[PDB]
Formats: sequence, structure tokens, C-alpha cells
Amino acid sequence: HRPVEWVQAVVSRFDEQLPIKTGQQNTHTKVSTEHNKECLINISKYKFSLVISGLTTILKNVNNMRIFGEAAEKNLYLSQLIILDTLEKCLAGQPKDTMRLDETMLVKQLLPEICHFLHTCREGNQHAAELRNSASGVLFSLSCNNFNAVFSRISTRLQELTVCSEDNVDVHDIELLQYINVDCAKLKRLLKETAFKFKALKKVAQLAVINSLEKAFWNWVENYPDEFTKLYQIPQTDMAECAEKLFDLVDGFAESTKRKAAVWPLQIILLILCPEIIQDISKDVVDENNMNKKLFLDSLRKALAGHGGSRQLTESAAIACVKLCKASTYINWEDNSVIFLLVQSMVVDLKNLLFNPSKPFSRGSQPADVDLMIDCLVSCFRISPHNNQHFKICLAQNSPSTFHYVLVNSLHRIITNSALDWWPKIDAVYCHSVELRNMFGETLHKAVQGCGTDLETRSYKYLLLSMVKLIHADPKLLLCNPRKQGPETQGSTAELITGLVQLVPQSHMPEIAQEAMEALLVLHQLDSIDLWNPDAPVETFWEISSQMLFYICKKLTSHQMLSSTEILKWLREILICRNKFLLKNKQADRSSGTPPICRQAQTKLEVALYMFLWNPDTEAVLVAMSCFRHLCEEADIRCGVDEVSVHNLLPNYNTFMEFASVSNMMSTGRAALQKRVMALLRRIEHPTAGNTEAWEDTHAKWEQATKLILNYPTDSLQEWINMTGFLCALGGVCLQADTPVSKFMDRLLSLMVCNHEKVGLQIRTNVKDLVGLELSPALYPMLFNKLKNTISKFFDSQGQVLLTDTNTQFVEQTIAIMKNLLDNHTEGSSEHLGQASIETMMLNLVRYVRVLGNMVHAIQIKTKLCQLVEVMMARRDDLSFCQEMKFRNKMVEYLTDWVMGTSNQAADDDVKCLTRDLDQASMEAVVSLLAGLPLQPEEGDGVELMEAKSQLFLKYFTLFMNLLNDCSEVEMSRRLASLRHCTVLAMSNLLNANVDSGLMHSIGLGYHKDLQTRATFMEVLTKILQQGTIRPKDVPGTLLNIALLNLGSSDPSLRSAAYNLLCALTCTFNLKIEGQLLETSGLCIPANNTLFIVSISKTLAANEPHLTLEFLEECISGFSKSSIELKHLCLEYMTPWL
Amino acid sequence: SNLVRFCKHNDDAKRQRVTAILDKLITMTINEKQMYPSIQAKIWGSLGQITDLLDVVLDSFIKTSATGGLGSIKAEVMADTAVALASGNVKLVSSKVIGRMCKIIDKTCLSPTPTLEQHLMWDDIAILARYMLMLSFNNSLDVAAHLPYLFHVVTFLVATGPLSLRASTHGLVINIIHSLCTCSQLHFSEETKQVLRLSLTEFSLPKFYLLFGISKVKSAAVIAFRSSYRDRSFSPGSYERETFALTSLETVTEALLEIMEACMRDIPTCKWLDQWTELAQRFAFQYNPSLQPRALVVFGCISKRVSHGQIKQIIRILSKALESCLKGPDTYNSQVLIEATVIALTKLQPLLNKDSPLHKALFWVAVAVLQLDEVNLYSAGTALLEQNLHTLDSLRIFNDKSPEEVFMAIRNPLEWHCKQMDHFVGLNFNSNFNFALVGHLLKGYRHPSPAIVARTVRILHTLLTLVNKHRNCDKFEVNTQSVAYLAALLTVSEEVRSRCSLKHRSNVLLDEEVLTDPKIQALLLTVLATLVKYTTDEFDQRILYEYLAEASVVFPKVFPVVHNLLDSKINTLLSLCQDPNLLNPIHGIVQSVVYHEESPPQYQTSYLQSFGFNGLWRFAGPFSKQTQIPDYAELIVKFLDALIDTYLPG
Repeated sequence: HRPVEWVQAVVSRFDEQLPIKTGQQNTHTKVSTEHNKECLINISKYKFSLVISGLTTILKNVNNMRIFGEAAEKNLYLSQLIILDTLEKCLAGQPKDTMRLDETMLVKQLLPEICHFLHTCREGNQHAAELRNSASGVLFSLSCNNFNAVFSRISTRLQELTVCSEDNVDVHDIELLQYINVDCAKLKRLLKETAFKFKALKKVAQLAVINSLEKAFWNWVENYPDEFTKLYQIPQTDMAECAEKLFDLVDGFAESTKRKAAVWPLQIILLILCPEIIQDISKDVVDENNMNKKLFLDSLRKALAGHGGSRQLTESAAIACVKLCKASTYINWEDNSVIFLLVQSMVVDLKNLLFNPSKPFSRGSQPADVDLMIDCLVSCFRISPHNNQHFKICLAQNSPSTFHYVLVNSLHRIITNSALDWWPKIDAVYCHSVELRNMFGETLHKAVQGCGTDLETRSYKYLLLSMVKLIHADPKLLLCNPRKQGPETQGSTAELITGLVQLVPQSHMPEIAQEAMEALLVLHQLDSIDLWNPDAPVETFWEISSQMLFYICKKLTSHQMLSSTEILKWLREILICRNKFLLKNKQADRSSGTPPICRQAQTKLEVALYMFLWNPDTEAVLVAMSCFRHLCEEADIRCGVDEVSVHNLLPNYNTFMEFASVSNMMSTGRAALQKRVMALLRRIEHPTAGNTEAWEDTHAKWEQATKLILNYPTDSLQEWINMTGFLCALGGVCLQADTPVSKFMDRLLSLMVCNHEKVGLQIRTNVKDLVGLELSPALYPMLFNKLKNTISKFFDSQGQVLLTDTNTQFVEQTIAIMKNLLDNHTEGSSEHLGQASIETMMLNLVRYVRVLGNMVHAIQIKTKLCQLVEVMMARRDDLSFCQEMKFRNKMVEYLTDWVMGTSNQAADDDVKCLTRDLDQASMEAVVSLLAGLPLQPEEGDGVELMEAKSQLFLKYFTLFMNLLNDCSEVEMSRRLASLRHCTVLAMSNLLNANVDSGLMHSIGLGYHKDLQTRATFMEVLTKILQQGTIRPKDVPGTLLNIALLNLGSSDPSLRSAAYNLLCALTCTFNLKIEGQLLETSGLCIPANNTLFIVSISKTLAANEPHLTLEFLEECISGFSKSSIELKHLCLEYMTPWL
Repeated sequence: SNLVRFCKHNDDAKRQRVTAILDKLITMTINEKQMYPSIQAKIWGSLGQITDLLDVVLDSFIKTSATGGLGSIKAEVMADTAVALASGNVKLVSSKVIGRMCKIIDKTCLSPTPTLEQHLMWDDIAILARYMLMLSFNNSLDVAAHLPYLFHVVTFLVATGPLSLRASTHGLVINIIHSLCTCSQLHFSEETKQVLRLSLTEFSLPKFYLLFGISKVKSAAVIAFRSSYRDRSFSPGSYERETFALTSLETVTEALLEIMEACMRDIPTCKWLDQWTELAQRFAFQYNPSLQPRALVVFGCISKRVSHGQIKQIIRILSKALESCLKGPDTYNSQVLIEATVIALTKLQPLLNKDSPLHKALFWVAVAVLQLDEVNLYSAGTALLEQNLHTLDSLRIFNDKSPEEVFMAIRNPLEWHCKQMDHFVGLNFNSNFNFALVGHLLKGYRHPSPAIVARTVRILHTLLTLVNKHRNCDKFEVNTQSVAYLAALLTVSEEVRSRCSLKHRSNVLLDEEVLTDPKIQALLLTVLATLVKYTTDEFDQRILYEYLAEASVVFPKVFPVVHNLLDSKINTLLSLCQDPNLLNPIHGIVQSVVYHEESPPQYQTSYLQSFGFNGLWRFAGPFSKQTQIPDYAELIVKFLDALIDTYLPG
């Protein structure tokens, strides 16, 4: 129930992926839509009827579909091609069930749609050629079983034509005989049926049956060779009788010379079928039985010898005789019948007609019928293979080119199509190898010269292509009788390879270049390696094979070619195919040699496998990466032990393995892929000849490409980016005054300020992007020194800034480079940040921005520089500082000047609301700078150091306080909330480092007016007390009043912070109270906290008197500042002290 | 300072006069804001040192606050004033504000309500809680004597009320612990005090803010207190109120129990834990739909001894809870009295006698609860099951017998009621024990919480290691008994996948030498078909289809019972899938089906209904959004009733 409905899905998905049907991009790289086909083919074996019927309707629907346009036609052509190919595989795949009860589908559903293509179908000169070729194979497979169905249709058409007397030209039904599979018994039926009805047919019908019946003979002979032999082995009267009756009818039909020309090819086939009539023809002739036959046979020879003055018959006699010669080959000749004798009579005459160099036999438009000559020569070879005498005629150099063209193609069929075993084989021709090679050399010499008469030149290219395909089919044919290397001259196997190699990078003759690749790839199989030099097969291979690599690799690097991505896919397999010969060679005998060429050619392979990583084509880069395994796996074979050599012969062995994994990833745009390549390119630790010359060679290309982009007043640019990214990530290898690496930087820095109207903007956007996020961590110490020196000359003598519009563009870029550079944490960077001193550059950077002025533009620079100084204080442990503290003070000096509040209201422009952000940004810089910083005053004037600091501390304290008062909400809520929070955190860090010099100035924060700010100063003060265990140990009484005053507050988060301060005091100073106190966070302390305070104060006063004087002095001072309600409290706990 | 005599003036109606004077004094305090620090020290500080007068003074505080309301100023101020009153006699105001709370809660039984907040007496409870918050600081709630009665109320209030009342309960706990660390009446060794201080820090972590229900609150103190509490009354809003989960209450309830026991180690012959238990045991077994569920989750979490007579009551509160659900239209009300009865049993079994029948008959309560199809009831059912196996091991009951033998032997006396349930649930326990006990454990994979998924995987391993150990078969052998638990563990346990590998890539699952029974191989295919019908994951669908292709060939005859289960999802995959890894095995399935066609189907799709398991694929569906009792719960009530009658006669 369900499974039938499961198949429908497999069928239904088939329709929706036919190009004419909307593609919808469901191919999924064609892997998903191709898998469905295989299922459809497999299912057909058990549900043959269902699948086939489904397929016909898909074909019928496509036929009755009208579409216009160049896209439209191409889609439907490719659409119908897939259906037919699939449909044939189902028929062939199906086991020989031989169920002949498929009549229902064949008669109506299937035959009419297959028959449609077999018509001329002149819509496409190239398309219809394939459809007939593909469709015919379907009809042949179908005819195997259901012969009666096809055969019945033909019988009807004959009867219709027979009775009717108005001649019609719709003979296409008749012409199906050319394709239906035929057997001996079936063939008899065709002859008998046509014999009865032949006489009454019209003229046109008679010709079609004759031609089609003629081609029917060859299908039987090829497909059933054995049955043909038995025909002559044992007599069969029935076969002879039917042919004889048909023979006479055809002869009666043909009277004119034009008619005789048409029918002669067939008549010989019929005569061949009746053997004994030939014998009698040789001897005395019967009155009528063998009278008509003998007249015809001798009439043939006259024209074959040129005696008659009729050209048309001369051409026809040629065709007829050739078929007789071809048919003879199948007869074993053990019978030695007259067939062999009859051919011998005509062979000598035939050759002089077809193989006379003086006179070229020209059947028609072509200068000579090239196909016909191939049939003759191939057949004659099989009859008399021992010493052919016309092989030499063609093989001779003086003979015309077409004779050469016929010779190789003739040798091409011998190798590829030899069904019968007892025939001779190609081995007999090996003796002529020496002459074959010379022909290759001369044709190669003249073919290349022409590219760099009209048809003579074109002739050579066709001959050259055929020669290359020959080496592809069989390489031993041309390698026999090797010359062996002369003392002063190269060998013969070498000269062959050098000729084949120089065709690969041509691109003048793309078809040949593709073929020479396959030819050179077959001479590398383990079988064919031996033949190069049988004396020593493991010494000439590396001498030549390696020397081929050196030639091809040097070509790829030199310049870009259209087919570069295709030579690379071939070059991968050469590497696969020369590892195996090294693997097996080493196993049998290590002894494997490494002459200088093996080194001088191993380098150039690497110098070309780097330079393909920055190639724009995604496929080229992916393939290049996978070619690194085959460079690695060769290392193991030469030396198995890892440590001894695998990291000594190939120093960067470990990273190369990483290239492989990344290649095995889903495809993504060139930008995403370049990120992964540049990561791996950055881990090449060890200098090598391959690295240090892939860097220099691609630098010279980079330098010249730049001039073209700039000087000339998108694909051109994208390459410029890729060469730059590559040439930065891989800088470290070539490292180690004037040098190629240093000149890269200078030119690189002279492009951050590149003012070019045409494309200037895109250059700067990318040089900033790369030098920051992609430079190699081995070049920081050199980037900083050059970046510093460029700046230092912005200041004239006596330290006066020289504003210039470009100088302002350079500083804005040096900030974005530095920020990205520092912000990113990567492997190995840390060790290198240390070498250089970044201080002197940072100090000079602010002064220039300090003098820039005020405007919407210059303010945003001030913002970003402040964010850089924040990031430079998260990496302070990594960096190197000559004088850390003396440098952090000046920055605080230079940054406080920019924090100016309420300047956007006086400016009266909301456009300058940014100034709020500059104050927000400046403080975050000053928090980070101050965290842990002792104060140190510049010794420009002579004052006591201790006094000097206290003056300094008050300078910043008042500054923060003033900015704090403005931020009060009563005097944007988020802005003020954050800025106020920062301004207290900035103040806390200032006090912690400098308790000794700044505690006195700071006590006034205890009674500040902002409740949220009083809690923080108390937490800071709790922290300071515990770290230890006016100095903080000399004012126990001054703090104790702050704790007790703020315990009665009205802010629930200011009571708890005050409870904790009280706890620190008793432990730190051993104050004795009644109960116990335990520091904590999260307590909910009640508001009516009055009798608690009075109880602590009463106790301390009783048995802690020495605090009295300093306690009361503060309590009175705290009375005035507090409010009315808190004033009543201060009375309550003050009295116990009096 | 002289009202002592008048307060008990022979009830001559002069007593009515003093209360008027106090009510007048209360009004000065509300209005004279500026003189507040000085009224407290003089009027209330000193008036609160007269023992005989404390009872009447306190009473007026509550009455004045009552009229204002929970957020009213009059009630807000009287909460603060009690701090000064209580400083004179901590031992007397504490044991009189606590004693009123414990009684208001005890009167909610009379007119039970779906929740406290809808009760009439709610407003009385809310204000009395603000008194407890304020008195807790500095040990003015005498913990050294009232710790039992403070935890008892904390557990009945956690995560109830407006967000102001929820930050108050958190603060109250932080103050009871702090008072312990800084109390002199108790003498805690230096070992104990380290335990307390870690507890003090833990409770302030973002973990416990979530348990109390005040996540998204930066600090609790701020929300608990309001600055302008004298000028204006509180203005509650955002009535949207989070829910509470009885699993949260255990995590808190055991955090407190850890604290208390540390103290009892030092305090000799302490009675704290025996007093707290008595308070819980009184609300646990008394009908009050607002307090009963919480008083069961607490009764079991702290109790140290349980008897048969107690267990019968717990299991008969579960029988009446089910009956109400189907009778009435109010469901959620009584679907939390069930989840609480199950959570108690998970804790009280490990205390039962070593030789009691119920140690084994609590495997059918766990099973009969998974059959109710609710995410919470399912989650609680496994936790009772998982520990039922763990407990029986430590009692060494699976030594010479197999799971099927133990649990199916005790079910025999009450087989008649059990038989009918199996008919409707569509699984059978007489036919095949180990396949009906995995139908219930395949729904676990559909639970929203990723923590109940891993608990059902552990319950599979622990069952697997017990069936094989009965046969001494290395814990990964494949047999008729131990094949169900390996199909379930196939897609989650790597050691199962490697040690049981598909033949057409040790021993290979699907062996036809041992799995030579038509029935035992019809079931094993429904388990594999089911696991993919609802699964949605590439890694799972890959592994499960490769085992179904190989099943198509090795078991040609019985495979047609797996079409409708595979029918729909494959049909969709064929049309639209674009994965070579996942599209290969599906093709292998289609080809095998057509090949082995051309024969009259020997086994139809309804082959499983014949011998019981017609519901196996249905019981593993997703949990229904339309939460309702499956309505064959009328039989679970009779089963539970017979279980009690047979094993707890009286």
C-alpha cells in the first residue's frame, strides 16, 4: 500500500529537476538530484512496468511543450537527453526476464515518442546529432525482446504503400530497420516479407528498403560473429534461396547507370550469402541460374579497373569492393572458400585506386574520401599482416599528409576495436616504431611554428591531435627500440617527453593542450614507467620526470594564463603518480637518488604552491592547499623516522598538515577564505628557500602592480588586496638598514595617507584594515620604530607642532592601526610587544591632537585617542616601559584639561553634544591611568617633596569635586548617572595609592550632600583600614563620628555601609564595646536606629576616654552640616562624653 | 511612667481611658516628624521598660496599623516604633509578636481558600511580617529560643506576595543567621562558626535571589525599605506575579536544615528539630489547600523517622487528590497536592523498615504516576523511581532475582485491577516486562527540561546493569531480556553503539541467532521506528536509519509492521532532503521493501494489538499542551485503594 506511494515520490522528484522545469537550485551540487536517479534505476528491476510507464509520460509531456529563446532551446535539449539516457539504462539493467508481454506500453505509449527523434530533426545541427545517437541506442535495446511489436509496425507501412498508387514520401517508418537488433532467423523474415511486396512499391520506397536492408546486414555480422561463420561452415539452402529471389528482383529494378550505382553495394552482400553460386560462376555458367550473376560480377571489375568511361560507377565499385573485403575478414579461412580467392582478384586493383600518391581519389567535395581509405587499409592488414607493402607507402615522408592521417587513425582502430581473437594484433607493428617517432617530430615542429598555406597549416594541427591520442591509447608503440642516451646527444624517450610538455601551456591550441596532459599522465603509470629505458628504470625516470616539473612550474609562476587553474589539477596527479613509484622502488631496493636537479626542481614546486594561495580563483586556492599533503607524504617515504628527517628535510612539516584540514570545508566567498589562509600563512616559523623566494618573487609583482593602479589618471584592485594580505602575514620569514622587508613597510606607510581622487579611499580603508588585523607578530618592533620616526618630524625645532592637513590624516590613521593591533589577543604576539618602546610615540601623539583645536571634526579625534589610552592600560604587563610611572603622570596631566563640563550649553549648539561624550570618555581614561599610580611632581622648581605632593593631590581632588557638583540631577539621566559614577571611582583610585598625602584633604567627603556618594567613601575607607592589618592610625576619633552619624541616616544602603566601617574600627583599634560585630553585606538595617547608636556611644565614652578631645571636636563640626532631624540625634549620643 | 496601676484597675472602665491616651501618643509620633529621634528615646524607649504594661501597648499598635492597610503610613510607622519598645524587653516582645503570627496562620484552616493572598486574614499576616523584619536586626527576635518558630514561618512565606514582601523575607533570613554568629548566650565552637559564615555568603548569591523570587533585583535592602515612608503610602503595581515550584522549596528547606544541625552539635540536648517537626506534622495531615502542599514537602525533608501508619495517610491524600481533579473543573488547585505527595515519598522511603512490603509496592505508584501525562507529574515520578532502585540495592534485594521477578511477584494479589489499566494504556506487563517498562521511559526524551532527559538515561543504565547481572553477561551482551534497554540507549551512549555495531558498516545488534522469536523482533522494530517519528536531529536520524535499513534485510517478514510509523516522515524526506549522509539509508529502505514484496503480507500492521502493545508508539508522543487527566484515572484510584487494603490492613 505505502511502498507504491513511496515510489511515486522517487518518480515525481525526477520531473521537478529537469532544466526546462524550474531548476529551483535543488541540485545541491547535483549530488542530491543524481542520487535520486540511481534509486529510480535500481527500483526498475522489480517494478519495471511501473517505472517505465512513468518515464514515458514524462517524455510525452516534454515533447508537447513550446518555448522560445536561446535559453529555452538549450534547456529542452538537455532535458530530453537525460530522460533518454536514463530510460536506456533501465532496459539494459533489467535482467533477461525476456517477458514479451509488454505489448501495451510499446505499441502506443513508447514507440511513437522514440520514433519522433529518428526523423531528420533539422532543428539543431549539433543537437539532433546526439538525440538520434542516444535515441537509437534505446530502440536497439528495446528491440531485443519485443521484436514482433516493432516488426509489425513495418509490415503495416509496406501494405499501405503496396495497395495505394499515389506515391508518398513518409517512408520514415520503413527506415527503422537500421537499428532493430537482428538475428539469423529474424533476418530471414525481413528478406521474405520484403521480397513479396518489393515489386509493387514506389520508386522512393524501393531505395529506402534497399539502404536500410543493407545496413541490417552489418548489425547481424557484428553482433553475432559466430553465426556468420557457420553459414559457410555448413550449407543452408533456406538462407540461399531467399537471397537469390531478392537478388533477381533488385537487378530487375536497376537499369540505368544511376540506378546500378545505388544498388551495387547491396547486391554483393546477397551474392556473398549464397556461397556455391560463386564457385559455379568461376566454372562454367548455367543457362539462367548463374547467368545474371556472372554478368554482374564481371561488370563490376571493368569499372574497378577504370576501363569504363564512367566516373559514377568507378566510385560505386570502390564502395562495393571494400565491403566485400571487410566481410571476408570474419570468415575463419579454414574453409578457404572462394571468398578468399575472389577478394585476391580485386585487392591489387583496389589499392592502386585508393593508395596512388600521384592521383588522389576524390569521391566528392572532400579532397579524398578519408573514411573509405581507413576501411580498406585496416581490412587488408588483417588479411595479410606479416609484411604489408602499403604501410610503407603511407609511412613514407614523401607521401601527402592525408596518407599520414589515414595511417594513424588506421592504427587507432586496431588497438580499440578487435573483437575476434584469431585476428592479428598491434604487436606486429612495433617494428615500425622508429619511423613513427620521426613523423611525430616533424609534424610537431611545423604545427607549433604556424601558430607562433591556409589549409596546409590547418592540416598539420589535425594530424598532430591524432598522433597525441595514439600515445594515449598505447605508449609502447612509440617507445620500442629506444636509442639510449648518446654521449653528446639526448636519447629518444627524452626527446618524446620534451615535445609533449611544450604543448601544455600553449593556449593557442586548447584542444591539443588538454590531450597532451592526458598523454603525459599515462606515461607515468607504474606499468609504463619501465618502457622509458629498460636498462635502468629507476635512474632515467627522475632525470626526466623531475626535469619536466622544473619546466612547467617555472611557467606557472611567471605570469597568469587562462588555463592556469587546469594545469594545476593535472599537476596534482603527477605528484600522486610519482610517489607510488618512489614507494615501490624504495621497498624493493633503497640503495632513490637525489641529484641536484631533484633539489633544484623541488624548490620551484614550493615557490609556485605558495604563490597560488593569493590567487583570486577560489578553486585554484583550494586545490593548491591540498597539494601540500603530496609534498608531505613524500617526506615519510624518503625517511620513515619522524624526528631525524621529517622535521629536518621539510622543516615546516607540522603546519603543512593544517592546510589539508581547512581545504576540507564548505566553500565560502573569497573574503572568508582569505581569513583562514592568512592565519596559517602566519605560522611559518622556519626560514626556507621556498618561503624566502615566494616572498620576494611576489613582492616584485606587487610593487609594479601598485604603480599601474595609482599612476593611471574592480577585479584589478581585488588582486592588489590579495597580494598585500599574503605579503604581510608571511613577512616574518624574510626578516633579516636597506632590505626588501624594510622597503615594504615604508611603501606601506606611504599609502595610509594616499590622496588619490579616483580610488584613493578604498586603498586607505584596506591598508588600515590589514596592517592592523593581519600583520605578522614578528614585525611589530619594526612597525613601531618607523611609525615613531614618521611622527617625530611632525614637531619642528623647539617642540612646536606644524599642523598640516595630511599630517592630521596620518595621526587619525595611526590611532586606528594601533587600537586594532593592541585590542586583539593572538598567539605569539605578546613575546614581541616587549621588544619595542611605545612610550615616546604615545606622548607625542597627544600633543598634536592637543593643539588641533575645537570643532565637530577635531573632537571625534580627541574621543578616539582617549579610548586608545584605555586599551593601552589593559596590556601594560605585556608592553615594555623604560619609565612607567614618570610616563603615567604626564598623561594624567595632559588628559585632565579635556574634561570640561557644561560647555555644550554655552556653545548653544546641540551639534556639540559630543563634548559630553569626550568628558565621559576622558574620565574612563583617567580611571585606568590612576589605578595604582603614586604621585610624582616634576622638579622644575625647588620645593620640599612632601609638600610638593600634597599640593599636587589637592590639584586633582578639587577638579573631580567640581565636576561632581555639576552632575547632581537637580542642577540625560543616564549620562549623568554614568559620569557621576565614574567621577567617584576615579577619586577612589587617587586616594588609595596616596593615603599619606591625601587623607587630610579627603575627610570632607564624609558629610557630602549626595547620599549615594557618602556610601562609597566609607567603603573605600573600610578597605584602607584592613589592608594595613595625617596617618590613618592617628584619627580613630575622627572616623568614629562618621560611622555613628551615618547609622541614623535615611538611605537603606548607607546604614549598611556605615555598619561595616564601624566593625573595621573595633578590630583595627581594639575598641571595647558591649556586644559583637561581624562584617557583612546584604543586611536590612532598620530606619529607627536610635537607641542602638546611643548604646554604643555610651559604652565607648565610659571606657575609652582618650578619644574624647578629637571625638568632640568632630561631633560639633558635624552638627552644623547635618539637617534638623539629624541634629536631634547628635545631641543624644554626644552627652555621654561630657 | 505611672500607668502601671491603671492598666489593671479592676476593669473599672478606667482601663478604657489609658488606651485612649496611648492612641493619642501614637498620633504625635506620626505627625511630629522632626522630633522623631527624640520621641523614641523618651516616650517609647522608657514606656517600653514597664513589663506589666507591655501587653496592652502592643495591642494598640496592631489595631492602629490594621485600619491603614499593608502599605499605609500609619502601619508603616508602627513597624518602626516597635524597635524602640522591644529594646527594653527583647525576650517578651519577640515571644509575643511571633506568638500572634503562629496563631493567624493556624486559623486559615477554618475557611480554606485557594491561596493565602485571597484569604480574609491576609492583611493581618502581611503587617505582622513587617514587624518581624525590623525586630530581626541586632538579635531583637530572640533566636536562641525561637529559631524553630522562625524557620517554620519562613517556609510558609518564601516567594509569596508583592515584590516588596518577597525582598523582606530574604532580608529576614539574612538577619537570623547574622544574629547566630554574634550571640553570646550560645557558645559555638570555632568549627561551627565557620559553617555559618559560609551560609551567610551563599544566601547572597544570584542563585538564591532566584529561589526566593526576586531575580532582576540588584539589592534586596533597597526594595525592602522605602525612603518616603512617612509622607505617602506605598503604591504597589505590576500585579503580574511569578510562580513557585515545590522543588525550589526543597533547596531552601535543606539549606536551613543544614544550618540548624550545625548548631545542635554544640548546644547539648537541643530540642529545635523536634519542635519544628511537630509544627510541620500538624499542617501536613490537615486539609488546607493553601498550606498542605508546602507542609508535605517540608515534613519529608526534615523528618528522621516514619512509620507505616504515617505512610498510609500520605498515600491516601494522593488517592483523594486524583478523585477531585476529574470531578470538578478546578484542576491546577489539586495538581499541586499530587506533585507534593510524590515528592514526600521520595524522601521517606530510605527511612522505612528494612523488611517492609511497601519497599517494593512503591514501584507501582511511581509507574502509575508517569501515566498521567503532565510535565510536572512525570518529572516527579522519575525521582521516586530512580531512588526506588537505589534503595532496593542497598537492601540487597536484586541479588538472586531479576527486576521482572521482584515487582511482578508483589503485584499478583491485586492483579485484577492492574489488568484493566494495561488494556487502556496500551502496554502489557504479563506479556513482556522489559518492553512495557521502556514504553514509560521513552517519553522522558520529550521533556522540556534538559535535566529530566539525563535522569531517564541513568534510569536505563541502572536497569541494564541489573538484568544482565542476573545472567552474568558482562553488562553489554544482547539477549531477549537485555535488548529493549539497548535500543533506547543506542542514540545517547557511545559505548552501546561501539560495542553493538551494525553488521554492514564486537557483536552486532539484530543477531538472528538469538532474536529468533517473531514477537521479540516485532517489538524491537517499533522501538526504533518510534524514536525517529518524533526525533528532530541530524546526528540521531543518521544513526537510527542505518539500523532500520539493515533491519529491512535481516527481518524481511516482520518489517511490514513498521510502515505507517515510517510512512509519513520518509515520504517527506524523499521529496526534499538534500543530504548524502541521511539520504543513503532511506533509499536502502525503499529498495528492500519492493524486493521483498510479491508475497501476501504474513504479518499485518495490527499484529501488535493481538498481544497487548497497541499503544507503544502513542505513549511516547510529546507532552500535551492541553493539560488534562487522560480520564482513565478512574482506575488509578481503585488500584491505589486496593494497594492500601492489601498491604496496610490496619
